[PDB]
Amino acid sequence: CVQIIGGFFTWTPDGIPTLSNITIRIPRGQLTMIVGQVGCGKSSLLLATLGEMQKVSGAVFWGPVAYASQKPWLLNATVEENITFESPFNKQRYKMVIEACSLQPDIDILPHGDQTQIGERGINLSGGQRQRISVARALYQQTNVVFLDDPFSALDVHLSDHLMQAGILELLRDDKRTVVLVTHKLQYLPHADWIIAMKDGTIQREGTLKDFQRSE
Ligand SMILES: Nc1ncnc2c1ncn2[C@@H]1O[C@H](COP(=O)(O)OP(=O)(O)OP(O)(O)=S)[C@@H](O)[C@H]1O
Repeated sequence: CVQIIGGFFTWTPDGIPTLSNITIRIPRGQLTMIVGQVGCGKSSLLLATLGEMQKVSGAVFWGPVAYASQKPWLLNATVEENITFESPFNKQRYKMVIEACSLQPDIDILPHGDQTQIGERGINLSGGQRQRISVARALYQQTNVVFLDDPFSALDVHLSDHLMQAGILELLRDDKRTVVLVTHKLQYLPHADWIIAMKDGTIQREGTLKDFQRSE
């Protein structure tokens, strides 16, 4: 599991801390949902568990980890190269991810069927396509922990439903992966195991759905 006791850090060598008093356990085989307002330290905490920000005074333990950032980035390469991401190409695995990410029709819509040269930063692509490709790259890798920082921001309602059902609750949950998602919706809270309520860079409530509905 991913354990954190006493989160304390900031985006400066010295200054007022935006991470303060964070203690979270993320057990294996769990869909951990993080929710909060705009500016509650959701992404900051997501990077804190990744080892990206060395905390000042605190302990954090959990290793290679897949991650899909809020802003999608690509490579000046093909789409298959983006999704495989230096991984041995598979027939059933790659096609399963392609179908489970609602990308095959949009990929066939490109001027080249596949192996299309994605432009610099993705000029010949839109935001939804880039975010879908990023989630596909995060899903295709054979790892344990998978962080997804708001992958439903540039997607439709049907696209989000299909992605969470086929990929999250039936493909990530299939292999029993530690999936930590940061989004703000309601169709995902009953599907999760641990809800994390963030406010002003601090965890206000922590526990399960029944442990949250039975508290203030
Ligand atoms: N890379 C960075 N460098 C400097 N400051 C940052 C960086 N990322 C975040 N911050 C600061 O951290 C504060 C909170 O950022 P976030 O945790 O990302 O907000 P959030 O609402 O919890 O999550 P979002 O908005 O869905 S990414 C912001 O006011 C930023 O100024």
